[PDB]
Amino acid sequence: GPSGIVPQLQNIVSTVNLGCKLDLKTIALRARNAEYNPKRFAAVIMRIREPRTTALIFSSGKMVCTGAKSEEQSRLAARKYARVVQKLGFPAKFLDFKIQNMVGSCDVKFPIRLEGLVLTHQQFSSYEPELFPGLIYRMIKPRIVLLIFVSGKVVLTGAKVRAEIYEAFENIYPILKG
Amino acid sequence: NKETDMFFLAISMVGTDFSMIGQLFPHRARIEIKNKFKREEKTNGWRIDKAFQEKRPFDFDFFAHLLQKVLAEEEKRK
Repeated sequence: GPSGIVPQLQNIVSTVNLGCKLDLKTIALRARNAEYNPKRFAAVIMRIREPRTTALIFSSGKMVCTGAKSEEQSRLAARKYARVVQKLGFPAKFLDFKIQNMVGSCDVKFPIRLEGLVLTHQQFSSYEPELFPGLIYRMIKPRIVLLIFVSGKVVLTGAKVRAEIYEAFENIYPILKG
Repeated sequence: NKETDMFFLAISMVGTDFSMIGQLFPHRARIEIKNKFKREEKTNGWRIDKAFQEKRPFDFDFFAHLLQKVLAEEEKRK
């Protein structure tokens, strides 16, 4: 059963099709929180303190949002950005909302002897200590990528829903214990 | 402290456009502005909100001049 510790989501990624043409320079000019820098990259970035997130707007009618803790919060942040864009004078719409990625982390509160794990799971558990302290493990059900550390913490990424993170954690836990 | 007041007055003047921020200061990169925001928000979210509300007239020469003067003053007095 669980050790009483539930994985905690740390970032959520979502995007929408705005459905209208936009001008990067106009948005940069008319918005307080907009940042624009075509000499480096041709896109406008966006920031709001609630939900705490960073987003980008593109002239093609696209938006990406990240930094939220939950998928509903990322959708709220994205809709706030769409509201700002609409009130800036652009006929934007909230079309084709999708969640791309979300990151979670957890802990087991015991030391991890990584050498045994790499010696029993080398096929998928990529361990290399030199360049990077943490172990890297990719597993299939679902298609998640994991990072593992000696202190007992774990980082999980590549999921779309929190159920995937929970399932992956529950599957790995017996392997972590032994 | 005075440099903190400068980020606050800048972002009041122009908003949270870290690229233009880092350009106007002489040796502060955008990453430094981001790190400073990430440090200060917890205690100065109120000041960030006030600055967002404080849409101060952003003049090029006025701000460049007051910058140069107060940097010189701080360097001399520090």
